[PDB]
Amino acid sequence: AVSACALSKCAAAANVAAHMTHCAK
Ligand SMILES: [Zn+2]
Repeated sequence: AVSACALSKCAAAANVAAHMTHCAK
């Protein structure tokens, strides 16, 4: 979840899916 993203800010419009697509650690 972009809200709990481990790395810097993801997506350019709260696109969590775009984030989790590559963020899961
Ligand atoms: Zn992320």
